[PDB]
Amino acid sequence: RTLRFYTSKIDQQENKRFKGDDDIPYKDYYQQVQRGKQDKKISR
Amino acid sequence: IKDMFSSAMEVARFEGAQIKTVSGIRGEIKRALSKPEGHYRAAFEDKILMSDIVILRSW
Amino acid sequence: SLVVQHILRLLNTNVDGNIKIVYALTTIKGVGRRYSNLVCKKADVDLHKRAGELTQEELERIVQIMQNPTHYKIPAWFLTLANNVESKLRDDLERLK
Amino acid sequence: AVPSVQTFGKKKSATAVAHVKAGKGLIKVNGSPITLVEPEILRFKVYEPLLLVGLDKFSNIDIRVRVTGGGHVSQVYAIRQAIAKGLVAYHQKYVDEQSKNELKKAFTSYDRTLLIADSRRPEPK
Amino acid sequence: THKIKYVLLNCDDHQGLLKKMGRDISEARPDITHQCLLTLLDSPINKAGKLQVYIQTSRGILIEVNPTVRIPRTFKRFSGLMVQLLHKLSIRS
Amino acid sequence: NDIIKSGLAEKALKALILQCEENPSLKNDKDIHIIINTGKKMGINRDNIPRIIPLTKYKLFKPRDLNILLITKDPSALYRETLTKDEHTSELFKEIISVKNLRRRFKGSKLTQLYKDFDLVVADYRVHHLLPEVLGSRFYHGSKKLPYMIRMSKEVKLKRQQMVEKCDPIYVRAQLRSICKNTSYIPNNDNCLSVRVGYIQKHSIPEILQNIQDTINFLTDKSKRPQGGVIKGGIISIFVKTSNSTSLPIYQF
Amino acid sequence: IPTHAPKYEENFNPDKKSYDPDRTRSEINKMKAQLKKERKFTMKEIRKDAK
Amino acid sequence: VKDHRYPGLTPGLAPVGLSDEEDS
RNA sequence: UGACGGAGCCAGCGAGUCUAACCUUGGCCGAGAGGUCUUGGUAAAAACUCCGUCGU
Repeated sequence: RTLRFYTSKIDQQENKRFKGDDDIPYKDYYQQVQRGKQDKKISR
Repeated sequence: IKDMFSSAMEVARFEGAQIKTVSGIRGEIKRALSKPEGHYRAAFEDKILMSDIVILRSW
Repeated sequence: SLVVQHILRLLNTNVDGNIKIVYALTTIKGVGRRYSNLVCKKADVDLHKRAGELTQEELERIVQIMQNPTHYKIPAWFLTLANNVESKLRDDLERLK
Repeated sequence: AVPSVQTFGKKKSATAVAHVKAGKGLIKVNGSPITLVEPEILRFKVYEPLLLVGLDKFSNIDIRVRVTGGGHVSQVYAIRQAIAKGLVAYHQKYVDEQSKNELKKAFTSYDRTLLIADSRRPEPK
Repeated sequence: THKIKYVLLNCDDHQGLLKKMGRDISEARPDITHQCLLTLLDSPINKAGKLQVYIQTSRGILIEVNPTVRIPRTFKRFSGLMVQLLHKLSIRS
Repeated sequence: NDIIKSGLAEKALKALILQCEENPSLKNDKDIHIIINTGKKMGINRDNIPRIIPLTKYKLFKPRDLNILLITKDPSALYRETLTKDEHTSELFKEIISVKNLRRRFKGSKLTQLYKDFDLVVADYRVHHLLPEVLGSRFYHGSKKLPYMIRMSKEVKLKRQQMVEKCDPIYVRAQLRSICKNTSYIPNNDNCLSVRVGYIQKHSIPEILQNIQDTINFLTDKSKRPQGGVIKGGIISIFVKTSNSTSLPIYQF
Repeated sequence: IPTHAPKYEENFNPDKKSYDPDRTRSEINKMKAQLKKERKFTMKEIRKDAK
Repeated sequence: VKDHRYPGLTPGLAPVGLSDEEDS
């Protein structure tokens, strides 16, 4: 937006890949129903 | 056959064991099926039916 | 002598302008070709257009369709034991001896 | 009884039965004209007899070919063999034998398979 | 390569071992291969994308080197790659 | 409307709704079914043809909501072209497949996958009786995804004449809206009968209770035969349950 | 030309296995492999004794 | 509506109503 | 020398009244045995030719 922003990018581009001689990196109602059915089956 | 055994390791013990059905058809336990567990293959002298029940006599 | 007539961001996704709107929108996760076709049809955007040629209002309409599908009546469908077994085997093996 | 002759063509499992009878050049394969025989790419193969001896001879006969078995290619070869054998047989029976000789010479000049079955019988070595 | 772990045979480090295999220690120097594979990839021609390297191992192995690679400069790592390279048949970025 | 007034029906459904939230095993159980004990043997063999029960007060679902599969007569070119092009039915169907295309492409484990992805199965009534062999036992066991027969066009078949083949998009959409909004039931040669009445987290307790009354009226009303009025001789009892939860009584004679 | 670094594991041993990121994944792989061996060896020995 | 080939059409046909035909 | 969909189309062997799941939710009848229904989960000709779409 601001012109200052673009200048930052432009300088960053100039400063902007190992090169030369570098090396690689080191390393409850329900329950009432249920009993009721069982009691009927049991009682029979 | 199924439900005779529970795991393939059990079938291992009884491979070659003599078997027969209700009808009187004789057979042999051939090998243990890898899937499902316990199922195995048997060869009978004649074609068996589904309704038959295969029996192994043990002591 | 005077005659006056590449990438876009949509739902946090980079979409290539050169690709057709339907198959360019397919890249967005959770969108199928049929869904992108329906979204374009609802947006009243010509499917023949390329993604770059889209205007701002068309892209906003597509975003509104994407974010509020129910509001625009989009169809809904578019929207340890091993060690125990080893121990059992060990017990069986030792017993076999 | 209308003059009619019958012939068989065979290639692998494919078998074709051809009836050639006095007619008007009405030629059909499995109840459809030749032009619809498939695959398209090999259609001219079935046309090989028709074009060789000239369409004028077929102008006085009708050919019915019924084909079963085999795949596409073997079916095509069965069709062409059946058509050629039927044409020669009819020319022998109800046309001069001179034309029979001319037909056989043209066919055996192009490709003998049209007349003799191509059986790649095994040969041990 | 030979297991001791597996190590790229060296003319100096492994002299007793190679005698056991019976191969002459004079012809047991991968360092020359290191040096050549250092200078070649480091030349401008490689940087210009016009140079590609192939290696023919004495045992008969043919290795292609993509121009992109950057081999380590110290010999010891390079031995590490080659034993990996010969066994897995490939190295990834 | 008595079954609505009785407080037991309210109490049961409240208990059932509380349960499905609490018990993990019921986390996947979403539908509410009512089990009706017909007094006598209804005497209708299970034909696997769903019969729709009109639920007047409320709509269970809308066709847009569900995955719908359409199984048509061969060739599907006419029906697929007609349904796809027309705006009303353009997006109505998840997939359209002919019978032979269905048999060839899907077999075995693929059939199970088809079962999961599609929520409703609708088929032309001509090809319905062929489906049991093709779809398999999973579709035709339990009645959750049992296919619904539909009619493509209002044309009728006459003796000694050939039915003219047409596809009528507006007619087709009319049935699927009826199917999705209204519940259905399948007769069988026994007392029991199960009818879906609601969906948990979507339908409020009065709505489910009202829907149950609609099911009872249509099913006991002799005037609605043969689609309705199959429960002759009264109802001994009704229960309410989900797929895996147990039966909670709501009415007893 | 772009330049990329080689990936490698120092002191590599082909008999030894690819290092796995997830210890649980590595450990269960160890357990499954042990299970397959012992099932095969026990299964083999059972047959011979039965014979 | 009845089809002599398929008696299964007559029972369990989807009822069609005026609300259904009308567009949403 | 792809994927998706649709369309066309071609074989030969094979015929024992014999051919083929599992685990569940509940209702009813029955002294019992069991019978029936209801219910969710898990497992279980091709090449070829033509047409249309995407695109490496």
